[PDB]
Amino acid sequence: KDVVIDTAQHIEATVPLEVIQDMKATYDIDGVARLSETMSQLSSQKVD
Amino acid sequence: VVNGGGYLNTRNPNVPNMMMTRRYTVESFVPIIGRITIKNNNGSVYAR
Repeated sequence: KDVVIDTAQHIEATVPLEVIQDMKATYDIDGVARLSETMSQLSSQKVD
Repeated sequence: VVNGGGYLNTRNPNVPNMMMTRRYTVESFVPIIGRITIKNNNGSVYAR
């Protein structure tokens, strides 16, 4: 019986320059350290 | 300015790019302004 591991769907999140330097300024949001953890939690829930 | 950094160009989107932006605004709180219309200026000093 054969077991294959082929590709899964990628999780993308655009990081523009104007979006990060506004969320860091106004709402004090780390615009990459919050997009990466909401990418990982989406993938880890698609496991379960 | 951003050097490379993933910001693609709009004309030839293959070569590396160097995108530059400049965010600013100019604001008027009270409008203290006057206009001095100068007409017939072609004969300013060389008139007659």
